[PDB]
Amino acid sequence: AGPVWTAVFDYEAAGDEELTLRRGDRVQVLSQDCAVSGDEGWWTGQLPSGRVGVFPSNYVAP
Repeated sequence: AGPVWTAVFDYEAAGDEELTLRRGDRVQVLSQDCAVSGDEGWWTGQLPSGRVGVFPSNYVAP
C-alpha cells in the first residue's frame, strides 16, 4: 500500500513517461521527489492498472 490521491481534473500525458489522469482516477503516489519525477511539482504515481508514471500534482486531491 502507498498513499492514494484522487484526480480532480483530467490530465492528458505529453510523453510516454507521463500518466494520463481522468477525473476520479485513484493514484498511489510512490514519490513526491522531483529527483525521481524530473520536475518540481510532478510526482510519481501508479494506477490500479499497475501502470507507473509521472504526473502534475495540482491534478490530485486527498
